[PDB]
Amino acid sequence: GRVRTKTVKRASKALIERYYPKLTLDFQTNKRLCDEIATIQSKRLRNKIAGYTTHLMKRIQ
Amino acid sequence: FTPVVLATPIPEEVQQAQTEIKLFNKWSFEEVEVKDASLVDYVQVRQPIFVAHTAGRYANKRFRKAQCPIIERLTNSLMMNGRNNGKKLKAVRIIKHTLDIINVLTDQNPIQVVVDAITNTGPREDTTRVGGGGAARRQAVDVSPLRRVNQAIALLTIGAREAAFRNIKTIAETLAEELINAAKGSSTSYAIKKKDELERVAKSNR
Amino acid sequence: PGVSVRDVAAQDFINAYASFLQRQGKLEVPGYVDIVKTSSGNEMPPQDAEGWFYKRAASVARHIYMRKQVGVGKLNKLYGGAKSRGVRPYKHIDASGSINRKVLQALEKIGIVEISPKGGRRISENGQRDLDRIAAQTLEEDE
Amino acid sequence: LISKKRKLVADGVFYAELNEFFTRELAEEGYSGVEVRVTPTKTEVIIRATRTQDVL
Amino acid sequence: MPPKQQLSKAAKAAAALAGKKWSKKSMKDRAQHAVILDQEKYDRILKEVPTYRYVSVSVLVDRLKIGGSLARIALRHLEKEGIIKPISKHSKQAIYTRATASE
Amino acid sequence: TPVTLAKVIKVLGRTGSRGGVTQVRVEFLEDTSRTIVRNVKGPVRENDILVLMESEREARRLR
Amino acid sequence: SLVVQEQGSFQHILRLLNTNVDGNIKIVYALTTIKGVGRRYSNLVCKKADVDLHKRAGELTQEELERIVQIMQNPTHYKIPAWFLNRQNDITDGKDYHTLANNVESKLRDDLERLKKIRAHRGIRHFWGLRVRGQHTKTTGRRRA
Amino acid sequence: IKIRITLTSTKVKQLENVSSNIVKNAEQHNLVKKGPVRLPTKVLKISTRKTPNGEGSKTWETYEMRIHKRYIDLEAPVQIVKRITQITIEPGVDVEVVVA
Amino acid sequence: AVPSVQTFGKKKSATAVAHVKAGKGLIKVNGSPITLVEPEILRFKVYEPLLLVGLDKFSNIDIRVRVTGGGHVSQVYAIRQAIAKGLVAYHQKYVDEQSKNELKKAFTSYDRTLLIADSRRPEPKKFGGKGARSRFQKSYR
RNA sequence: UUAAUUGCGAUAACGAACGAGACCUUAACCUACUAAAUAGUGGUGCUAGCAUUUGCUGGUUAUCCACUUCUUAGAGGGACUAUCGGUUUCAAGCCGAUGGAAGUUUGAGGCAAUAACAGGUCUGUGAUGCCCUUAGACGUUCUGGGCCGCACGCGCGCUACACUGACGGAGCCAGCGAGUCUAACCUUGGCCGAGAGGUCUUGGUAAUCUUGUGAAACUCCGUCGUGCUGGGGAUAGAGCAUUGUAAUUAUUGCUCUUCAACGAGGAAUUCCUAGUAAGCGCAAGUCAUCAGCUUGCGUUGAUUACGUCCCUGCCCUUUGUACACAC
Repeated sequence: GRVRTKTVKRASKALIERYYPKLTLDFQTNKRLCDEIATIQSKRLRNKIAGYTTHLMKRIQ
Repeated sequence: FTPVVLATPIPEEVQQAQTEIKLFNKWSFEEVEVKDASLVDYVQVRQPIFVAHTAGRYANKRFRKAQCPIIERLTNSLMMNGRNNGKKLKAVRIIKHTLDIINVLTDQNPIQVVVDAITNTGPREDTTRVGGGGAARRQAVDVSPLRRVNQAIALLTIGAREAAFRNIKTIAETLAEELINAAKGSSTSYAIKKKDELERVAKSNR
Repeated sequence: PGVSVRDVAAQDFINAYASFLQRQGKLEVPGYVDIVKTSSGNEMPPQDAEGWFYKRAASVARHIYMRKQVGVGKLNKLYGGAKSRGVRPYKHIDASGSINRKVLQALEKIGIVEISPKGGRRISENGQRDLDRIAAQTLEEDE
Repeated sequence: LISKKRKLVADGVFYAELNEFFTRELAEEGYSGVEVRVTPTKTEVIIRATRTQDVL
Repeated sequence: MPPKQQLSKAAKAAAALAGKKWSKKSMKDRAQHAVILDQEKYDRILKEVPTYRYVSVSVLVDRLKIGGSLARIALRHLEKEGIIKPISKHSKQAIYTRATASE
Repeated sequence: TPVTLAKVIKVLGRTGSRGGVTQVRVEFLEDTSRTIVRNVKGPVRENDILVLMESEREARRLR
Repeated sequence: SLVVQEQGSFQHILRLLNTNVDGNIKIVYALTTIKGVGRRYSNLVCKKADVDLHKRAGELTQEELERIVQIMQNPTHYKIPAWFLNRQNDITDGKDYHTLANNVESKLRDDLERLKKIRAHRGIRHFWGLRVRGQHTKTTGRRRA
Repeated sequence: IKIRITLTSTKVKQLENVSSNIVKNAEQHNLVKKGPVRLPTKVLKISTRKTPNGEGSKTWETYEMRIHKRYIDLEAPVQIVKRITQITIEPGVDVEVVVA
Repeated sequence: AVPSVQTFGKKKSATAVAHVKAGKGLIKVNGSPITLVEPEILRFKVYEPLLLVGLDKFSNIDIRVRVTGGGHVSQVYAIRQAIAKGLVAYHQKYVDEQSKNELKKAFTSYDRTLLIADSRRPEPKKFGGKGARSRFQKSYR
């Protein structure tokens, strides 16, 4: 399956609860924003968090 | 018509095939129909292809094999019995010779004859295995039409190859004869006999 | 157009050459090439016999032109087949060097091939001239 | 001259030999690590121990 | 793990002393095939083979009962005479048909 | 043999101990608006037409 | 156009070298039934004596039959290489021999008896009727007696 | 006076460090040169079994040496062989200087 | 200084370099004419680019392709992909787009891998079996 | 719901930790940055032939100019299931179409938690407690045998039981890798030899020379023919060399000669979902010499499943136990 891991879930909710004015509905720009702010060791990990935040933005809009 | 012979000499049959549809260069892909609509959507006649050897990923999905060309399906099915693994060039050469037989005898489109035989020797009713629980009892179950195509092509391939086994007659000629008999409805074809036997088994264990 | 062996069909070239030197009869046959096996992996001696040496010479004369320089070892490696070592499986075995060496000396004497630096041998001026000349007739034969 | 792969293998064997023999010898001193830095002219081998007064 | 029941010396000898099948041989008897092209096998070949719509080595050996080797020179002779027209040419299979009055 | 071509609209599920038989609810275009439950051996998707030899042969869950 | 019809020249059975060889096969491969002569030697003899390699065995004439016969009888005086004999450097005589259909079995029995008489290990193994050339009989060989 | 410096080691990061430092040092002044040429990675394989004895599954591993080679060419008067000879060597890294 | 385009062609392990450039319609592969590629059966497979869209595009340019690697069928698929991509490269570099888009659409309609490299690649094998997935025969008792 | 104690959820629970996950390597994509004579590509010279034309096939570093598309990484980008139609306490998630190099966590590996096995090992360890011995010793070394021995029974594999074939010609393309300086390795070219091979020489400590390992399975021409035959050379006799101080119980190779069982294999049983199985070959491992084995790589490349617990098993919950070394 494609179930999100609890770590990326916690990271995504922490991003959502803090950076709503920063977060947008376009995947690439908020992925770059996560690149700047969130200090993530691996590109795949940070990309997964960015995708989860985009999905959360779409859901909670 | 384009008689262009630009730079390198190129045989005229190349432009002849380029003019109209792929045509196999000999066998018009058009003017080929299908039997009763239950067998449609699994034996395509609307996708002309030049050569019966491709490298598509027909097994990636459940129904990607249905989009595989029927003549390509015959080429693939002929490739079995162990040591005859690979050599798809030899396989398609044998199928080309078979199409030559099909044109030579009872002149008709080879692809149309292949489709007619595939529809003719299609098992329309087959039994299934059922847990004994004291006595081995079977049950009568309908079959999918893609499943029917699979049984038909397998029956032709194995029956023709077994007839050609340990015989002077070649595999291409033997399989073309079996195909012609199946299309004509004669009971001498191995596929027809096996389909009738399965039909009788399924009707008996109703 | 140019009409070269690269533009010449391989089997048509081989048959045209096998006719041509068989007709002219100037190849230096060593005289012992009638019963050899040409490979330890082979099972039968030559069948054509008369045209066997000329077929071999035509093949090689094609090969030096296709490549830059080819040695007797490379020719043996390419000619050698898979030996049926009894119940043991097949393996690649080099062909016979003596017959091939006699063939290269035959083209050396005739004038098709000469010596070349950096090992191997390279087609001669006259050899290339005849290689491109025969292409003409073997093309208008089928044209 | 030894090939590059064999020279690197020999250098690794050198390091393993030095590590094993120091683990055997510098026991009471608690030998912790070795560095086998090589410079063509002079090879330097640095040692770490918790009681370097006993090494010296 | 229960111990393995070791057989006695005599029992092992008797078991190994015993240590014989056959073949069904369901194939039919060999078909006598002619190896020399005689006058009677010549005239029938010249007469009747125009009748066949499909001509091949397999058909010829199956019906006229001559050797497969002689079959090939027979087809070559017919091709030189023009009584049959080829369709596909290959080393392992040759495809010939009667010379019809059309085409 | 009186045939009946019938196109499926809903696969019920996979039945049988070995899971080689699939249940389906199928009707026929000729004189439609009446449907029966049939069992298919091969892979069957929606809008698939099958040739039934039988008409009054309402099936049952396999075992 | 190569079609030929002889009224009769074919012999059903030939008697080369005390063997019952039938016809209907190529003359190149007809000398395979004679014990001590195989396919390669038969082809070599055919191409040396120019006996029309592509020709059947039965309709063979007596002149070329006699030629084949004496080239079985001796290969040496006809400049054949010494590499093609089954008795190279014969122990008894020293001249290379090619013992034939009526001779291969006699010579095999002869040197087998010599090995048996000299009480050799190979001879005693052959007398015992068992593997003689470094063969593991633990799992090989069951249907012998 | 054609001076070639061949650099060999397992540590790719250390090799890149040394190559960049050498490139900067040779870029100093003019000392025309060609930069880093990338040779194919020479992976050396050793296949071993896990179990010392015959008991256990037929497990196998392939231990890998990953060595890297990067050589730089330099061509200049006798100044360069004295202003580049200075050794920037770090642990695990091997250099070889060859003239002519 | 004549304008020209170059491209690659791969099927599983064969790389075919292309030199598609303006000419009088030169078509030869490996320096040998297109009539000699190898299959005498799949000979039409390399021809399909010549026939699907038409020889007028090939008239104004020429293709010189050198293929290396793989074997036989992989070879011919490699030259097929290489010549298709070289022609499309000259199409989007020095040719009007109204023909290029239709040509690409027809190519994709016939078969996707004309301009797309095949994604099927060999994979490492594992212990305990000759093949990647097929293991050795294991018997109990 | 997920392959997952994976998450949404509810809830005497909260915060948590190991594992899975996460992470790393490899396989593909980059006309994007760096380029590289130990890789090349296109042009400029000499330049062979054909064409005669302007062109084609080529070769040739101290004959030069431009470039990295192809050959190789270094740092990076990219796929996160992205868009759409849905299904969905309509939350997770799931189903199809699109673009797409890449859409079952992209494929495959590496690592892989607690607890246990009286599972294997003192014949890997100068790691070993106890027991046995220590001078005609169970230590070391020397010579010859032995591990191969033969009534038979079993398990991994190879060869075939032929025409989709066998044999002879030709076209004939790859990858993993390996290689000697005082040891003697890959070997190139010439010559002498059917071949096995031998001699004189060539290059290489390695993208530079073996090597483009011109491999086989293949493809195209011929012969054979449904005959245990030209499939099989198993068993065997003779001779020729290599490796080895020492080839006898033939190390091995080479040539001839004998051409046995096998005509599709019952009781039963093994592996497998796509570069998969299967067919074929190559490199390495042991190596003075000896692959029918193993470890990896490459080539041709099917069909059938898109489901289940009926057989063999596995996880969670409930129930029963007179089980505890636990049927």
